[PDB]
Amino acid sequence: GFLGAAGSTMGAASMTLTVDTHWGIKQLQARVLAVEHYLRDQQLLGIWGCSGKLICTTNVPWNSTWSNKTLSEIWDNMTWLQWDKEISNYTQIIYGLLEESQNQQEKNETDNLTCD
Amino acid sequence: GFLGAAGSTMGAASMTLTVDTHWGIKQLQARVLAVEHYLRDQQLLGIWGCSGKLICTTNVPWNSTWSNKTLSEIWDNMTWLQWDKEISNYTQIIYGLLEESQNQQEKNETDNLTCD
Amino acid sequence: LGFLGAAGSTMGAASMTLTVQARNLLSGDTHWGIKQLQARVLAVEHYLRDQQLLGIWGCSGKLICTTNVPWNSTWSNKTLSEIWDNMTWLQWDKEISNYTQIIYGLLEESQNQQEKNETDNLTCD
Amino acid sequence: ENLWVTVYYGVPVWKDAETTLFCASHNVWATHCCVPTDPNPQEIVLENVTENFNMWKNNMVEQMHEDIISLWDQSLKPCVKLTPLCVTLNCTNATASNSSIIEGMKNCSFNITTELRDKREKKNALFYKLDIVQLDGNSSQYRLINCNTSAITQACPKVSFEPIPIHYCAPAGFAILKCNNKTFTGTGPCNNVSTVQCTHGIKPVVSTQLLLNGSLAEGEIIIRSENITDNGKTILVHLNESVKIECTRPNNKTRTSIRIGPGQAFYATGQVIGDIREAYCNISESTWNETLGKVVKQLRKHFPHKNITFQPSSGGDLEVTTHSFNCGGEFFYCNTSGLFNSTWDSITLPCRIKQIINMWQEVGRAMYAPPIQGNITCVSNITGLILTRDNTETFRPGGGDMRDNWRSELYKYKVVKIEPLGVAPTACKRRVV
Amino acid sequence: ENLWVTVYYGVPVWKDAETTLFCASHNVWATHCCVPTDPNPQEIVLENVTENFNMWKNNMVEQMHEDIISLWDQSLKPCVKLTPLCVTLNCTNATASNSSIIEGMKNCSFNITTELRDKREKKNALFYKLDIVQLDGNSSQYRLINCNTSAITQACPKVSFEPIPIHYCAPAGFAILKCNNKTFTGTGPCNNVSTVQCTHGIKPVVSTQLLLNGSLAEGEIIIRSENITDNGKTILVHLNESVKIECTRPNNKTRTSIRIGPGQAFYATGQVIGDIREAYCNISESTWNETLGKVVKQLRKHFPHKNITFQPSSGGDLEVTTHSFNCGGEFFYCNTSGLFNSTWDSITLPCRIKQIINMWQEVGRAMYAPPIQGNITCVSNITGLILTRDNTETFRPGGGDMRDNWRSELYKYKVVKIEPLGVAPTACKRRVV
Amino acid sequence: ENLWVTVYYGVPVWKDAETTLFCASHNVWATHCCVPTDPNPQEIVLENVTENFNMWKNNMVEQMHEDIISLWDQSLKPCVKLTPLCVTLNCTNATASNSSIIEGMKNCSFNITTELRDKREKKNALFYKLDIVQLDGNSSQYRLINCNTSAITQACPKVSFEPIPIHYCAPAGFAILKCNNKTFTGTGPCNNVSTVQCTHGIKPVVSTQLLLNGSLAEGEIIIRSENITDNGKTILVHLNESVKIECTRPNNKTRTSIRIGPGQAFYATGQVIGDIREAYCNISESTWNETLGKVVKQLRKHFPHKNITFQPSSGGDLEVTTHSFNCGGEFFYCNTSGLFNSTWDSITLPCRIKQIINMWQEVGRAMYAPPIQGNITCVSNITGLILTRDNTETFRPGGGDMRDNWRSELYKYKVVKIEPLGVAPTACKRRVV
Amino acid sequence: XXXXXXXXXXXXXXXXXXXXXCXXXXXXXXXXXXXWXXXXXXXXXXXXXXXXXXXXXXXXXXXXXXXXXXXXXXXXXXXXXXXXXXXXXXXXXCXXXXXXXXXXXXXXXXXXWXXXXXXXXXX
Amino acid sequence: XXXXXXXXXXXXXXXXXXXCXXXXXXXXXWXXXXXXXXXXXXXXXXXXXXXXXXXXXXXXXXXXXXXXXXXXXXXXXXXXXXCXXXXXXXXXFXXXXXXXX
Ligand SMILES: *[C@@H]1O[C@H](CO)[C@@H](O[C@@H]2O[C@H](CO)[C@@H](O[C@@H]3O[C@H](CO)[C@@H](O)[C@H](O)[C@H]3NC(C)=O)[C@H](O)[C@H]2NC(C)=O)[C@H](O)[C@H]1NC(C)=O
Ligand SMILES: *[C@@H]1O[C@H](CO)[C@@H](O[C@@H]2O[C@H](CO)[C@@H](O[C@@H]3O[C@H](CO)[C@@H](O)[C@H](O)[C@@H]3O)[C@H](O)[C@H]2NC(C)=O)[C@H](O)[C@H]1NC(C)=O
Ligand SMILES: *[C@@H]1O[C@H](CO)[C@@H](O)[C@H](O)[C@H]1NC(C)=O
Ligand SMILES: *[C@@H]1O[C@H](CO)[C@@H](O)[C@H](O)[C@H]1NC(C)=O
Ligand SMILES: *[C@@H]1O[C@H](CO)[C@@H](O)[C@H](O)[C@H]1NC(C)=O
Ligand SMILES: *[C@@H]1O[C@H](CO)[C@@H](O)[C@H](O)[C@H]1NC(C)=O
Ligand SMILES: *[C@@H]1O[C@H](CO)[C@@H](O)[C@H](O)[C@H]1NC(C)=O
Ligand SMILES: *[C@@H]1O[C@H](CO)[C@@H](O)[C@H](O)[C@H]1NC(C)=O
Repeated sequence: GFLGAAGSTMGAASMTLTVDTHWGIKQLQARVLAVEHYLRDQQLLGIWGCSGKLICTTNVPWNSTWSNKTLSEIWDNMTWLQWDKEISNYTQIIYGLLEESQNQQEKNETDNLTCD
Repeated sequence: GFLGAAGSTMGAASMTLTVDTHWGIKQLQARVLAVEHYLRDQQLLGIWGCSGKLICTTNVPWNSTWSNKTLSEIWDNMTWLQWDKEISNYTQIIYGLLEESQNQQEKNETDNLTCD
Repeated sequence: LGFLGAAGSTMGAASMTLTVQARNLLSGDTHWGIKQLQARVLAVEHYLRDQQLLGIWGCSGKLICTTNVPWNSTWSNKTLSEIWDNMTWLQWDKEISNYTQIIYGLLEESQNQQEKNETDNLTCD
Repeated sequence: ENLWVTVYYGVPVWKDAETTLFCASHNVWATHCCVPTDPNPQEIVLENVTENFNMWKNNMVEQMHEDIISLWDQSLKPCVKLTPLCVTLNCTNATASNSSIIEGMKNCSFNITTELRDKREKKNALFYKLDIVQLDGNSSQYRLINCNTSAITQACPKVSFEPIPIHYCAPAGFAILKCNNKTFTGTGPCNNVSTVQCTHGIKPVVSTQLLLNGSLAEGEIIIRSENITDNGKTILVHLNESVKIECTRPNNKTRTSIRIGPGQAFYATGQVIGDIREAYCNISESTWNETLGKVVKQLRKHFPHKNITFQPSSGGDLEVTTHSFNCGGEFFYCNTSGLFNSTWDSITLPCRIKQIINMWQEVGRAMYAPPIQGNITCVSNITGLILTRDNTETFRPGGGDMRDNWRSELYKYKVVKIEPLGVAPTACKRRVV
Repeated sequence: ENLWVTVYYGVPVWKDAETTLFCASHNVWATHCCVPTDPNPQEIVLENVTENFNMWKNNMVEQMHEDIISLWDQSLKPCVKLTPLCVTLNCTNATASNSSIIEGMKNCSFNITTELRDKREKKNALFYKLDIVQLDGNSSQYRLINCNTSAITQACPKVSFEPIPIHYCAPAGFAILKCNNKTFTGTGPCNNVSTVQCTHGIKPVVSTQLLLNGSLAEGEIIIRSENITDNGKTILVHLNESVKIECTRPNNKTRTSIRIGPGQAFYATGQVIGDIREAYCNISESTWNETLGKVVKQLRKHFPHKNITFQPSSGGDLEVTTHSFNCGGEFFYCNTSGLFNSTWDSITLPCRIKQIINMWQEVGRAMYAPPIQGNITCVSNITGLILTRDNTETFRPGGGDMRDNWRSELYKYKVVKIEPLGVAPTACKRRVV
Repeated sequence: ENLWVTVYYGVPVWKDAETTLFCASHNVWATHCCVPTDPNPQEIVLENVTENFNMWKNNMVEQMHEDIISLWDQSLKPCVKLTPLCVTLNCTNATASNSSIIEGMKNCSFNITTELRDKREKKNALFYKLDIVQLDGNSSQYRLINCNTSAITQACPKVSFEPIPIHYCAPAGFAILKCNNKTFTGTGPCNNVSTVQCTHGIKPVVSTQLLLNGSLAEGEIIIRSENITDNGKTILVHLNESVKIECTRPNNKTRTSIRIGPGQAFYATGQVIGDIREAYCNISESTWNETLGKVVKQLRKHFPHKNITFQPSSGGDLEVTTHSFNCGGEFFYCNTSGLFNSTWDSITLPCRIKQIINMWQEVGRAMYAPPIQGNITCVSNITGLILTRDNTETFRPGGGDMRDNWRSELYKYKVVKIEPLGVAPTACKRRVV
Repeated sequence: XXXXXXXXXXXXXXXXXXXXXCXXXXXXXXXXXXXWXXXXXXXXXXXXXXXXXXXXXXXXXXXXXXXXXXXXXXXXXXXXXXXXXXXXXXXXXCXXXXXXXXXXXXXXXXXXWXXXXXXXXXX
Repeated sequence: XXXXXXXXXXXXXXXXXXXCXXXXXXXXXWXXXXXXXXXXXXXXXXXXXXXXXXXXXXXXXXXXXXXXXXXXXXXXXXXXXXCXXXXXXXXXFXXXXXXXX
């Protein structure tokens, strides 16, 4: 269910993407933290132009240095846990590129040229 | 004018649809809960496919089980408050169905991804 | 380039840093604990108030959007080649500071009309 | 096939709810309930809306009670305790100005430490009989009342406790509904409902028998009760006309000071110059008699074709038998037995003063009210009674809960939660194909 | 070009994390942990998932330790602090029956200040020697073991400390992974991992040496050491059969209530009516002997030499040398030397009773356990032994601090954070219209 | 024309603001500022941005002041109370080795309650006479100076108050701007501005007339004032070169420990052996002369009149007229008159020691500084002076509100609120979409 | 088993010293606690004890005239009083009385009464 | 030491109880001189019913309070029930009931 297919390959696992004072302070910290995490993820999908989607594609190409593997092995012979570890050192690079692409698209949409 | 223009036809909604220690704990709880309530409604609208919308048309039909009244009885009454009470016991059915409908739409789109 | 990097750059040039500014709005023993929770809750409230304000005029989900509200010259009788070029956002904010919430009331009204005109009228189409 | 669901957001729907409301408005109330009010708040009217109000199930009164306790607790906490004064007291009925005996304000001597822990000396102070407990039969030795089994702390002389009007305001997501039916009882539906973000201001006035300084009823006298018939229920009487009550403590009091500990001191009563009556209250006869006749005209609609009698309360301690006033630390406990004596140009009620008070019935923490120098004159507007029942029926001006003093103004307000989501039938499917 | 970045949300990936767990659910337990748990909790098996667990580094244990202390202190805070009892005591011979001297008791008399500050009264109570220290020597003057360090808070007389199971629950965004390997043994990779939101429910039992009322091993006895080879670690032997233990205090303590202040009283033993033995516990002999034999059978797998010796605990405070536990509110310190004495119908162990308790050490605080009227019997499950190690190996019923009691139950759980976002290459570039 | 409104989010603009700042890293400062610092601080230069700074209206100093008072007060709460010491003292002349007269200290005998409510013990301790008040004329009876005022508490020996750099950090949604103009001089536009996440780290060093251990001016000596003409304000002179100051207490102090009450302990001076001059500070003469000369030359740019004279403080409270500081945990009050007597190898300042301190000028609390054993030396860096202006013109060491010693470090920082939303016109219209 | 004899200062003179003892069969003289329970005519008995501890306890009612006395080798509980008045008539009973011991840790229950005797000390 | 008395006045052939209220009472127990010249214990171990006490007997020592009750309802139950405790010194033995019922 919740983490169902966690040990399955990434391709297979795509099927589950659709799935008193001190006490007071701990409860407030837990609630505030949950909100902050929610908003950070929504903000990030928003800034990349993936708002409301589980599957989102972009205009950023995958770099040849980001594991240098083929799709026929990546999706079929690896799990998401393994994949996340395999490319973890490119996390910020990819996120930055996604933000740049989306911002450029938005700028193109309001150009004085075309648009009208 | 919160809850102003109460009563009249359902269509009366128009466009009115526009929105120290112990003390510190009470105030933090009040603010945090206001945020949580806001976000839960936004999450619920999101799961049903409503994002940035006041009004959404869905693919869930009415059951005679929920209401055997016609379209000339509902809306045309100068209220909604009693009506919401009349079908309050089906709220969770309609809401569950709205989620199922969106899940089917998401699945249909997922498997028929438009690619450049 | 960085948070407020290029703040002195032109209005146009600065549009390429919108993505940076947007990410620095959210964060990563007793009375003190309260001071910190209050600060965190308030930062969240500010974030959400701005998202609701942006959303109320139909711009949810975008850093840049347009509307149906015309630019009245009483607001700023300068052309695009004059403001987007030799002027910063800080200067501009001062230049039109008087219309704070004037523009927003207008944005809310135009969106209200846009939504009204899509409600019942030509709906289910 | 033509019946489909449409989702709507922001529809004016509300439900009964319980939440925390906040206050809006040199004294404690201003210090805590320091948030400003919206000037010229806009009230709106809900056309063709009927709603149910129930003043005896209205949790705002419970909230108000809790906040009052909370404020007094915070306010009294950082002040001088009187534990060091619970020593044997050597008392005689000596007077300061009376060539004879005043039968009160006894002169008590005792051995107390000073600013130094190794120095103890005899001090003198005067005390009210109501504050003093005899240690044995025919004994000259006494203790302070409420020392045995309980703590005594001085009221903070530095800050007042004034009945400033306070408005209660809704948090986001909530609204306060108000009943605008002038003859509404608080027992059912109201067919004229308005909505506000804040209630009108209510002065946190404390009384025990008679209701003071509230609003007046519009229209005729309104008799409100959870039941009316049941002898176990209080019937609040809300007058449409006020009656002036003028109370005084005519004597000139002075003070002395007993230092207790490194930076602390006790405010003690010293010499008193003046008359024999400690206190009394001025009530006019014509107004009182008319007021009761008016109350009776209305009681007769609940209790028709019978005679009624007003009698003095049945008993108990002062907090439930006399009319309590807060005119400063010189708290008044006035005898109204001569007021509630009738069957269906002015009078004076004798009144006593007490300094050690178990306010709110929190008997484990008594407050000592410091004396006030000079004389006191205070007036108030009576707005009602907390009168209780039991051919002929008897009406007794008995005591009641402190919450009974707030229900009388909060009865017209209700808190509801805004519930913006709902659905409605239409005849369309989603336009995504 | 091919190989485009695709963003996915809802990805089943987690990372190790430390967060605040919810305690969830007149008794102190659940006085604040008042949130009902899921009546139908689910468990999800993760196929093909192997995770690394380490009970010795489990943050859940550390967090529980803090919750236990915090609840305890909050519970004791709102009641009388026993400060007026730092007095010189007479503590004379406590006698009984046919001129017998009670070995563990003294009759202590003292001058108490009473609630009225000018009085002093001679009071007396019957006390245990374990709570008393000799002043000087060759003298009748005695003092309590406290005052030397700090004041003792009297346990609040209306609060029960009887343990209930508590289920810890992860906050949204977090999950708890559970290890289901029957022979997992403390640390390392665990296959057959399942996901839960809340733990199975652990009773906050605070005994030492012999763990009481825990979960039972399902398979073979598990040694569960951090490092079996290095003799500097606690060994938590988890038994798969429970040993029945019964504890008795065969006497009725009468009570005397000594007022010590303005609304406060100290409770102390009046007389003891019943047997002379302070307390005792007993374990069936065949059960114990076989159980110990089963444990050595497994120890021999780590220590493959036919000579295992069990000896009694090393010297030190009773809290570490004896079997300390809470029995009906009473505090027992039982001598287990009769159990741990061997080389490889019942056994009765004498028990001591103590009233001034320093739970979890802490040092700066102490609690006074009021005497309990009536006789006390407890029956409990011994579910695991705490051993320390000293070819010809010797083991003793030693132990660590209280964290070890919870390590023995929380060993199968780990907290992780869920990270739903991730990226991977695809064949499809974003379609832009 | 043909332009329409475009709404932008993420616009790099800001407004002046006041918000809550947080602090980043046995030491009280380290314990409180538990949040780690940025190991690699980033800075952004706001090329082509100018901004207005005003050090005298800078809300960061107020917050720093408040955080310090709060931490100080909190640190001292879980410590020994010395209120049991408000007893009569004998305070006779103390003898050190063969010195019968010690001007600064007396040998005070007293009656003190130990852990038991039993006969008090007679104890002796040495006290500085600056903290002792004589109870009457020609009398042997003495009291601690802060009794008959407020509670006196003892700092815990376990906690260090040694200043560590304190980094103030902005919360999300906020930023701190930093002025990089070497000659900014307190107020007005700064034409070279950069942003930081946190401040550089300011040590919270407490002093009066001379500022210690700050950062030196980047350029030449800077004289800062809210208003030069106005003689009612502090002039902060910020030096570009430091002056080395050596402070010593050349005596080996022997400490004792007196148990006070039920578990608490009072630290007191037993004996002092050494060079009974008690304390002094050593300042190079030529360094001071060069420093003064340079300050005056800069002063003359504000004050063109020749022969401006420097004088000693005019009088008043010790905390104002004398140079005070914490040296090794001890509190020094040094005489600076030798530094301010002109119109311009070493010199020394005689210096006194106190133990009871009304720090922050709040009389409601007083800290007793436990005595420190052995001898104390420290060397500090004089980095700026606090001066006030009063015929040519004259100046004296000034006083301050303990904000001045922090304004001198925070003058270059400003807090601003980020405002991401704004509008501008475009050539495009929403159209239909 | 420890049956005991009645005792009184039979034929004592009025306002004269008088004494009595209650021989106990099947008993140690030092049989743990022992006391007199000589309830006066129409009144409660005064406390006394002559326990195995070589006690000699008495109630304040005894003034300085009466005292408990050590039991005989015959295990005869004993007591005596100076100037016994004829007014002080009593049952002169002996007993394993309540409060005959400190009883810090009492068990079960016990009692004994020996037997009553006349004790008028008339003339 | 304190003492208090029942002062008889008990009902015959009815459930009834003797009572005391001595200020210094502690672990007080009852006995009654109902016959001959000795009191039989009614209670022992303070209020616990005495061994061989009437099955219908009960007691309620409660600081300065006591009772010796029985549902036995015997006719002419002239049991001179009385309270005793060591109390402050020596022992306090109240004569308590006289002719009871
Ligand atoms: C349902 O409740 C409503 C809210 O209380 C009532 O509406 C109020 O009526 C008042 C008059 O009865 C208005 O105030 C006064 O109106 C007169 C009109 O002639 C003016 O001259 C007065 O100057 C004005 N008073 C002041 C101080 O200005 C209230 O303003 C009005 N309130 C609102 C919110 O509309 C309804 O009358 C009531 N309906 C029934 C059946 O009782
Ligand atoms: C200004 O800065 C200087 C350092 O640059 C400060 O001097 C330092 O002061 C501390 C506390 O007095 C000294 O710490 C002590 O050291 C001894 C060992 O020598 C140790 O036994 C003590 O427990 C304690 O740790 C430190 O050594 C000393 N540094 C030097 C170089 O001497 C000075 O105190 C600061 N001035 C002000 C006003 O804050
Ligand atoms: C209330 O009824 C009147 C009847 O004339 C109507 O005009 C008004 O619009 C109604 N208002 C609402 C909210 O139903
Ligand atoms: C400042 O102005 C110069 C003018 O040549 C320009 O090159 C530079 O990019 C500007 N700075 C910023 C931040 O845009
Ligand atoms: C331009 O702005 C002014 C502002 O007062 C307004 O009066 C005027 O009508 C506006 N013109 C438009 C909207 O065309
Ligand atoms: C005190 O009595 C005098 C008598 O003339 C009166 O004028 C004054 O108002 C009284 N003051 C108070 C506070 O009662
Ligand atoms: C203080 O007085 C005591 C009196 O016994 C003496 O022993 C002690 O040495 C004196 N201390 C000093 C420093 O003079
Ligand atoms: C207590 O104070 C008296 C004052 O005369 C003095 O004689 C006595 O010695 C002191 N006792 C103690 C314990 O210091």
